[PDB]
This record gives sequence, C-alpha cells and structure tokens, in this order.
Amino acid sequence: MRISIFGLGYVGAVCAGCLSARGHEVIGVDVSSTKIDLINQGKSPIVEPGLEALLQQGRQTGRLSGTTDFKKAVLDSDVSFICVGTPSKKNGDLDLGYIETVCREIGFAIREKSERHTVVVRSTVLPGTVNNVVIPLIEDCSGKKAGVDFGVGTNPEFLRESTAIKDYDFPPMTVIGELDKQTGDLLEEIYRELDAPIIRKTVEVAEMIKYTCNVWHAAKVTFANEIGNIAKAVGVDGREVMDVICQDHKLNLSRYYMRPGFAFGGSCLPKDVRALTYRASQLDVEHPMLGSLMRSNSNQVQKAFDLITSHDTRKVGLLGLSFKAGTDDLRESPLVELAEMLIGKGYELRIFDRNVEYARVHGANKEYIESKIPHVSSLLVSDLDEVVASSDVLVLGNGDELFVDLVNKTPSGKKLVDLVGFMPHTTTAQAEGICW
Amino acid sequence: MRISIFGLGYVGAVCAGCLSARGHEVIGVDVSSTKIDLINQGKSPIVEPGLEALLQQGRQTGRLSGTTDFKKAVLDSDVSFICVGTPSKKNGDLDLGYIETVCREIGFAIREKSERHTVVVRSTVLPGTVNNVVIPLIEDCSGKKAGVDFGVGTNPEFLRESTAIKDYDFPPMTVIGELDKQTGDLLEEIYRELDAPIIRKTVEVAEMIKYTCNVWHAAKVTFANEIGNIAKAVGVDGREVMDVICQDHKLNLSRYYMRPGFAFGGSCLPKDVRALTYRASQLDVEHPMLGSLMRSNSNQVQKAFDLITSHDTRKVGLLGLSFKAGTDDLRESPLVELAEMLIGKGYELRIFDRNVEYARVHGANKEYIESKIPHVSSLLVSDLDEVVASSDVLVLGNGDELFVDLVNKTPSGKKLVDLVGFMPHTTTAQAEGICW
Ligand SMILES: Nc1nc2c(ncn2[C@@H]2O[C@H](COP(=O)(O)OP(=O)(O)O[C@H]3O[C@H](C(=O)O)[C@@H](O)[C@H](O)[C@@H]3O)[C@@H](O)[C@H]2O)c(=O)[nH]1
Ligand SMILES: Nc1nc2c(ncn2[C@@H]2O[C@H](COP(=O)(O)OP(=O)(O)O[C@H]3O[C@H](C(=O)O)[C@@H](O)[C@H](O)[C@@H]3O)[C@@H](O)[C@H]2O)c(=O)[nH]1
Repeated sequence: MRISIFGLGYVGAVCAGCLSARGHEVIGVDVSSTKIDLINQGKSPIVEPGLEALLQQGRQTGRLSGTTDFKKAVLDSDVSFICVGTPSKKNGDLDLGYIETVCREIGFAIREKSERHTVVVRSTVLPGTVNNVVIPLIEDCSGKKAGVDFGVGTNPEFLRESTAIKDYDFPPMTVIGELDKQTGDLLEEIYRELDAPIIRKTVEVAEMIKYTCNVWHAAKVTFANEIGNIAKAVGVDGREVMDVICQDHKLNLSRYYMRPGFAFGGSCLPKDVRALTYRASQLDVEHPMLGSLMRSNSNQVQKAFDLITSHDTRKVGLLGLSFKAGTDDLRESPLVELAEMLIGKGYELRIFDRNVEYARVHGANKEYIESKIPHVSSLLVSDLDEVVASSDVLVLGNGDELFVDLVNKTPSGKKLVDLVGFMPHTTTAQAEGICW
Repeated sequence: MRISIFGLGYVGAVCAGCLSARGHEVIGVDVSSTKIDLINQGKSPIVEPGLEALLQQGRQTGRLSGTTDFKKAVLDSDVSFICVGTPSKKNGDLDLGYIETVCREIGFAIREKSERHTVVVRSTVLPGTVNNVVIPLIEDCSGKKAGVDFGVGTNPEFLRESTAIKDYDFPPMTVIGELDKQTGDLLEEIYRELDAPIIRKTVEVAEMIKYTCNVWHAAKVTFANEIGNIAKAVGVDGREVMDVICQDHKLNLSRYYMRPGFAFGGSCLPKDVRALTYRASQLDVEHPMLGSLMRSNSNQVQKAFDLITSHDTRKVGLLGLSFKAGTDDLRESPLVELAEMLIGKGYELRIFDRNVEYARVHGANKEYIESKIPHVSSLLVSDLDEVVASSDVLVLGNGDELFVDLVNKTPSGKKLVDLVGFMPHTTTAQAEGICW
C-alpha cells in the first residue's frame, strides 16, 4: 500500500519503519528538515532499539522516503496517517495546533486530487476531536465530504517508548475508530497479520478507549506508589506486597471490579479504605489518590439520586437493597443510603429485595432490620410485580436475575434507572444508565 | 484436626462449614446465642448460597458444634481462628474491641491448657496489631509467652459474600502471616489440598497484603465509575469502553505499572491525565480519584527529593535522566524535575544517562538538550565511574541495567537512593528505597 505519515516523531518514525518493513511504500512527512534528513540517510532521529535497522532497510529497499512536500506526499499515496504531537496547553487541555495545520494541508492537497484519499488519525485526541475539528477542517479546505469523498478513521497507538517495535509487532490489540466502512477495511487489512484482536468501533468510542488506557496506566502507577509509601512507613517492603497482589489473577489482575456502575459498599471495602487511610495519616504519609476514594464513592450515590429525582414524580421502586445480589447483608449498602436520601426528600418509596425480606423473618440480623432501620425495611414488598406496577421510576440497584425480564419487557409508563448494567443499549427517554 | 472458630458471622460461619466438610471437627464460638442456636440446628444465620447444606452436614456427622463456652472450645481444639468483627470507629480507625475481648478469653482459657495451643487471626487488622495488641493480651492473660508456649499467626481471608463457599474452595491464594514455624506448618496442612499457592510471609507483610487487596478492589471500582461517568457525558457507553480495556492482558490487566517506585512521566501519561480531567471538568463531571493523580505524582517527586537532601552533603550523582531507561526522551521526565529541584537548592549535581548523551550527538533532539535545558544537560557526565567516584549520594533514577553493578558492589562512603527497585533488600544505613 502507498502510505504517507505526517509526523516523524517517536510514534511516526516507528510506524514508517514498521510499515516499510512490511512491504508498503511509505512517504514520511515532517516540517523539520533535520528529521527528514536523518530518515533519508536511514538514521534514527531518536533512541529506540531496532529503529535504525528498519529505517536502513526501508531506504535500501527503496520503500521509505521523507519530505516536507506534503502536497506531493498526498498525491503519491492512498492513505495518510496523522501522527503529529498533541501536547498540553498551559491549562491542561490539549493543543490541537499541529493537528489543525496538517488537516488544512491534507485538505488542500485532496482538493485537486480526484482519486479517493483516506485520512487516519493516529495521534491521541480527546473524544469529539475527529467529528468537530478534523472533519470540518478537511471538508472546508478540500471542498469535499467526509466518508463519501474521502475516507476518515482513527487508529490509536498503544506503543511504549523503548519497546516500540516489539509493541508494534505484538500488540495487545488493534483498535480502529470508523466512519466509512472502506477505511475500516483498509486498516483491518494493514493489521490483519498481527497476533491480536482487531476491534472496530465508532470514532468517539475508539478515542475514549485510548484515553482510558493511558489514565488506567497512570492510576496503576499511582496506586502502587501510594501503597508503597505506606508499606515503607510501617517497615515493610512495598515491592513484596505488590508482588503477592500480582499473583492473584482472579480478583486483582482480572476484569472483576471493572464494570462502571454504582458505589461500592459492604462491611469490608469502605471500612478497610478508611482504616488504611487513617493509618497513613497517622504516619504522615501523603495519599491523595487513596484519600479520594470515599468521596468519589459518595458522589456516585448522589449521581444516582440526581437521576432518579429528575423525573417529576415521587413514586420510586427500588429493586435491590443488600449491598450485592445473592446476600442479605445491608452493612454500608449504598442502596440503603440511596433509600434514606429519597425518604428524606419525601419520595413514596417501595423496595424489593428477596434476600433481605427472607432475613427479616429467618436469620440472625432480624433486630437490625426490624429495629434499626424500620423506616427502610417497612417499605419492603414481597411481590416484584407490585413494586413495578405501583412505581413510576424503577431503579435496578443490584444484580438480581429477577430484574432481567423487567428490563427486556418493560411495562408502559415507567422510567428505568439502571445502576447495574442490565440495559442492552444506551440511555433512552424510557431508560437511563448511570454510566451509559 | 480439631478446630475452634471464634465469631460465626459472614466469615466464621463459612469457615466452620467448609472446615467441617473437609473432615475437621469444628467448634464454633460466638457471644450471640441466636447464632449459636441456629448453627446447632444446622441453619445458616445469613443468606449465602450452599451454607445451610454445609451446616446441616456438619451437624449430621457430629463434626460441627456451636457454643458460648470458649474455655471448653479452646481446651477441645488444637487451634483457634479469630473471625470476629473489626468495624470502623467514628473517626475511620479500626475498632479492636471484639478482638481484644477474644484475646483475653483465649489467654485465660490457655493459662490452663496443658498442650500447646495455636491462635490464628483471620479478621482483617492493621499492621502492628498482632504484635502490639493480640500477643501482649494473650501472653499477659495466659501467663505464657508467644512462640515457645503457644502458636500465633495470621491467615487473612479473601472470600466474597454471595460466593463465599466457591471462593473458599478455589481461592486465588492462601496467605499466612507466620511468627513461629509450627503455626505456619499447621496452616499449611489445613490448606495443602487447595489448588493455589500458599504464601508465607511475616505478620506485618501478611496484613499489608490483605489491606492492599481490598483497597485495590475499591480503586478498581472507583476508576471504572469515574471513566463511566465521563463516557456517558461524552455520549458513549462506559461499559463498552471498559469492556475493551479488559481485553488487554499485556498492559491493562497485567502486573505492568504495579511496581512501587517513582512518579510517572514521558509525553503521554501526564498529558493525557491532564486532558481527560480538563474535559471532564468542562462537562461538569466530578472525578476526585482521576483528579488526584497529578498531585500524587508530584508528591512522589518531592519524596525522592526529601530522601536525597537528608544526608548533609551536596554531592549528588543522578543515574538516569530520561523518563524511562532505553530511550532518550526527556519530555516531562520526573528525573529532570528532580534535577531542577536539586539545582535550585544549590546541590552539586552530576548526571549520567547513556541514551541522552548519545542523542546529544546523533538525533533530532539536539536543540531541546543544548538550548532548552542547558542548565541540566551541562551537568551530564559521560563516564559512569566518575559520577560514582565524585558523588556522595547516588540516585538510581531509571532502570538502566548498567546500574546493577553499583548496587551489588557499592564503593565505600556512598549513600544510595533507589527510586526503581534495584536493591535486593530493604533500607539500610547505606542504601534507602523510595518504597522499601
Ligand atoms: N461499580 C462496580 N461495583 C462493583 C463491581 N464489582 C463489585 N462491585 C462492588 O464492590 C463491592 C464489594 O463486592 P465484593 O468485593 O464482591 O464483596 P465483598 O465485600 O464481600 O468482598 C470483599 O471484601 C472481602 C473481605 O474483606 O472480607 C474480601 O475478602 C473480598 O475479597 C473482597 O474484597 C460491592 O459493593 C460491589 O457491588 C464492578 O465491577 N463495578
Ligand atoms: N512507579 C512505577 N512507574 C512505572 C511502572 N511502569 C512504568 N512506569 C512508568 O510509567 C511511565 C510511562 O511508561 P510507559 O507506559 O512504559 O511508556 P510510554 O509513556 O512511552 O507509553 C505509554 O503511553 C503510550 C502512548 O500514549 O503513546 C502508550 O501507548 C503506551 O501504551 C503507554 O501507555 C513511565 O514514567 C514509567 O516509568 C511501575 O511499575 N511502577
């Protein structure tokens, strides 16, 4: 394939060498004469193991070249990858400056070109960028329409500097953001050989996936460092602790706990976050991320409240009260806190929870249910169909399978508020998700 | 084996059932006759799948019994598991009330016992608790000493409510905080048959692991929730986003990024955290956890600085300057930030970095190095031995394998500050770790 690459930095130079190696005709394009000079001499502009050899091979085979002539590069390629920088502005927002000039440059170049050109954004940009910045600019400068007259997609990079070539050859996955099907198919063909999944999504979803990956990496480092600081302070090797945490692939290094949804609760998570942060504090160990968990958690409870009370009706049916489905435990249940907020604000609440109902009459926590929270437990209704029929707003609070049927066959005149993830798709006028 | 379990709540009742199902003769002890009466009837005090059947089996084989008579329980068992509650005090700290009580009971009961008895704490308690609270109480109440007379250890649990039996039967791992080898060996025998590693560590490390696991679980939930909230606000399904993140077992769901150490840097992680958080703010999306990362990160740079400037000497040698070993990239390097802090406070700094030195001669970054960061680059020394010879404090800043030798064979008169994890062991008078 004939490929142009705009930006020969840490990402673009790697893509040029990697694509060159795979048999494609590659034209690297940059504003820096110096970067263009080094590439044409087959030299690495950066220290990245293996890159020079690949640039070398690319020149020797005549498949790799560089230039500042963007118009010619476009003219002589079928697809252009945008790999220019997107640094922070002073305020932390992303600076689209470089993206915009390349978009203008590309737009003007396809204006005179009759063959269908394709533009793929590899540069990391915030959700909405392609739809609100890239496309309007390219369309405006070219006088042609996105998708129809030129292909447009995104293809976020997951390469780490110092292992960039291995990461390219052996990625966790390939992500493609697509508008027109043809560009998606084009990208699929380019990466077909790699031993990894090809994931095709909308452009906005692809952009959000990339950011989430990077912020997750940052969060992991921060977590380890804070745990580490606390360990040292109590006289233990933080590396030793983290080493055993990393041996658990059932809970720790798995997808469990990673579904967006509602606040956590129960008698262990909140209590242990509070104790560990309290100990850190006593030991003068700063811990901003760990110290923010309870606040974020309580914010999630408020968010649910905000959704539920936005419907101009006081009739609410809460499906689930225990902190998780399958248990009767009410200790620090967010659904109990939600219930109390609603009662406090005058809502006509009915609650369904088969486990708590059962425990109310058979078990060891009857006192707590009948005497400590009668204001909540007195609102229990044995029949699910009655909570549903008499309520205007139905909130799926925990994961009881009993609630599936309600979600897929919802009676008329109800508003669903999904805190768990039962809904097959995204928010509609009838049903809204806490994170979808 | 004969075993007594103290506290028949969500944890102990499961342990009682699971232990008896494995042939052990179990005596459950609780202060609540209500729980005790129900267990003797082969009935579960909570709703937990399969517990009743396990409890009835224990009753029908004569292996499971319940009582308020703790003296008899101790006399008639080889080991006592402490599974009592450890709830929050009003200020967030750990409430040790129930633990203390059980410790005095056992101690008294033990004063009599002829055979050596073994006490194992399953309850989640902070590091320092067994040595500063449990042992003193028992020892003082028994008239005996820990280790020689009675066994003592910890054995945290990782069971989840609603799937407690399955979790018990197939745990991620077994963790033992051992003091005397006899206790440890005893626990090993109990858990030998489980298909998962048995990890024996000190009591402090053991407890730190338990707290870390739970706080990690909370952090995962919180991350997914915050990302979910942002996703919803930008118009996408947060679960679809998180679903793809979870398809990456190389970087996302792996141990990568989980070593305690130094701040993160480079031209992507900081920039992307800042951009995402900026956008979230614009969209009125609160994000306390994501919003604390950059502050935690800058705190970690300060911590390293604090370690370094604590030795009453101005001769600092910084080993590593790029944000990562293996690359010359200096963008948002925390090592550069550290250097600038040391320079500003007047230290006499020498810096070694092979990759940055090379880039100063070959590559497209000669400018930033020679004209944007002269005050730092002019401190570069090409010879590692000279940096070591001339410096009093040596900072291991990134993971260059060239630094291994210095750590294993450290010349006399040097203080090491390890920011990455080269040290084989924990902090000493001559070498200190940022998290060990
Ligand atoms: N939003 C969201 N919430 C979740 C998810 N998964 C779990 N939760 C919630 O996290 C909370 C705790 O659930 P879980 O960890 O399954 O149960 P539990 O509290 O019983 O077990 C934890 O504490 C035990 C303990 O200390 O005793 C641990 O042993 C155990 O491993 C758990 O960490 C609950 O409120 C859940 O709803 C998720 O993917 N998304
Ligand atoms: N304390 C600690 N720090 C770590 C650890 N692992 C990495 N770091 C640091 O994390 C930072 C980032 O390193 P890394 O992710 O290896 O490199 P890079 O920044 O080049 O790649 C990341 O951004 C790319 C990108 O957006 O281009 C991503 O593609 C890529 O996947 C990474 O997420 C560096 O400062 C590291 O030193 C750890 O286990 N512990």
